[PDB]
Amino acid sequence: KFINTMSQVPTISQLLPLPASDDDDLKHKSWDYLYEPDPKALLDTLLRRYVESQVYQ
Amino acid sequence: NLNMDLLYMAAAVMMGLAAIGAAIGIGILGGKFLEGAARQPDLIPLLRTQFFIVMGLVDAIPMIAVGLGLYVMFAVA
Amino acid sequence: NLNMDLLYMAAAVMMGLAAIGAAIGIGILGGKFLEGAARQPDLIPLLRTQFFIVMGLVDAIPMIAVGLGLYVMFAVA
Repeated sequence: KFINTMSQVPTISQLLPLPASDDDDLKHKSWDYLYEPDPKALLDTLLRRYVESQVYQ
Repeated sequence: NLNMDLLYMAAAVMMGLAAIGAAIGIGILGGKFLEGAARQPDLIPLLRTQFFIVMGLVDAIPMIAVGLGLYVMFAVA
Repeated sequence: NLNMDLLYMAAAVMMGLAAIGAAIGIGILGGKFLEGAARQPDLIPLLRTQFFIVMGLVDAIPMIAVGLGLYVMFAVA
């Protein structure tokens, strides 16, 4: 982890199973996406792409 | 006499079909009004407006048939 | 004579068609209502309200059909 321009610390972090979000999207109550084509096959791709960014990061 | 048999029979078949039309015709509409609201309910007052706008058109012919049925049953006896 | 027999027949036709209409209309509307709650439970307060508002219009005409069927069966027959 790059923390300061003279301080870097080795970290082991968990990617999957997905770590727990600090925030709550209960406030997203009031709307829902018009999932085209269908939500499950889409969540699969979303999760695969997400681990990739975090690794790349 | 024989007339007052069929004068009622007709009034039934006209007002029965006029029901099947008016009810189902609105239900098919109302469903699409709900599934839209059940996604983003913030538009409920908007969509409800459009709902009535179109529903008035649905009851164009059914209420005409109901009026003719009432005329046949009561005025024509 | 023959009058009461076909008066009952007419009321029967009227109420059978009215039942078809009311049943299928409220069925198609309730199907979408039961979908909306699942997508967004917690607004059930609200989808049920709108569902009743629509059900009243769905049943407006079948109620007249039943009213006049009874009017025939037990005032004219």
